[PDB]
Amino acid sequence: KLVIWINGDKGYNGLAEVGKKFEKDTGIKVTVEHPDKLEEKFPQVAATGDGPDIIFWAHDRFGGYAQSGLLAEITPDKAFQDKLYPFTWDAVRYNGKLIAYPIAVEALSLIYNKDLLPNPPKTWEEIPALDKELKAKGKSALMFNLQEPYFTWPLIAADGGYAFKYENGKYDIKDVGVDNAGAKAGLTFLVDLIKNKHMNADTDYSIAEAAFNKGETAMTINGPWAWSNIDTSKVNYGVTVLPTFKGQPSKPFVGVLSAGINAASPNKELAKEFLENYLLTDEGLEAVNKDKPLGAVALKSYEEELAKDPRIAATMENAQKGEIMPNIPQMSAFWYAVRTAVINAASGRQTVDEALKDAQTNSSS
Ligand SMILES: OC[C@H]1O[C@H](O[C@H]2[C@H](O)[C@@H](O)[C@@H](O[C@H]3[C@H](O)[C@@H](O)[C@@H](O)O[C@@H]3CO)O[C@@H]2CO)[C@H](O)[C@@H](O)[C@@H]1O
Repeated sequence: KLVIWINGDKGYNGLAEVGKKFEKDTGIKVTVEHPDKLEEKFPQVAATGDGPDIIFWAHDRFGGYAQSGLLAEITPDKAFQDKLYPFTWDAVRYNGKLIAYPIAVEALSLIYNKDLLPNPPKTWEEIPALDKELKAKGKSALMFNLQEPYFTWPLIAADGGYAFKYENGKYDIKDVGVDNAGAKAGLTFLVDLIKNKHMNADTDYSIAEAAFNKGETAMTINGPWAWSNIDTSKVNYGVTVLPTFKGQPSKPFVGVLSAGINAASPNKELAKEFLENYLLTDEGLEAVNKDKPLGAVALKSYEEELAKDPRIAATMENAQKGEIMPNIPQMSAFWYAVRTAVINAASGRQTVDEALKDAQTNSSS
């Protein structure tokens, strides 16, 4: 009776273990699913009053579901809210109402093979040279998901790109920073790495992951969820600050994996009890984190154990160098516009200037 959607890159088996712990106490079975594009499927099935009871995604998507009336306002009392970091409640704050439970805070870091690269580059600019050392050996410096703007954004933003100008605890949807000087420098650098054969326009999550995990590439760009598979692989890896660009620190967009309750769910009390009293506990999170690391968890008591982990220290350091995603409805437009921008600039279909121009138009209008 309890159906959960969570993306395929997350700890869905650990989450089902927490769902067994629930069935044990309530008699209610939990069905964890990981459909493709589920963030895209949700507004379509919830808009007809359909979908899962609970949906897990980064908080960025949630402003849009909320103002469309697809998410239940959640009702944690103040004692429960005191359990979690204040900024993680900020992330799910839409129009002044809490619209999801925050689970974990995610930032991309640089992941490097210590065997091939004992001292990883401090800069983007030294990557070309390193690539030339590695190639001679049949290996490459760096492979990461080029298809999703999330992975390329840290670089576009370094020298001054931004999504929506942040004013007073607010956001201006007419002021988009996707087509400024810093955005152009950033995307030009990425396009120049592809042009000079240091990376390939067609590299995706799976391709990049298999290459790093097999030891074919010295580095990758990835988040906490990815470290379990690296642990299984026998690559000896470090988790560090992203390269700087033009002497500036890469600025990843920071996501707070969050759990929304479908407004059409006839099981809202069950969903509440599951999220508060099973998932968001030291035991629940550890069942999930054990499956695929979550990053810096929202739950203070569990985060203090995780915080000592140097991979977590470097995750939080990249997070502090980047920006919390907006949750406003306009984010999916912003993301679709930067997706096409980067794809088209990588492939040659548009120059950097004309790609970022059209993204600016599509992000803001
Ligand atoms: O590019 C098209 C794509 O854009 C939007 O997706 C963005 C996500 O909503 C945003 O959270 C972020 O997603 C990353 C996850 O948060 C992270 O946990 C991990 O799973 O990697 C994701 C990157 O794949 O970034 C993407 C931007 O790439 C929009 O919501 C999507 O529906 C749309 O298909």
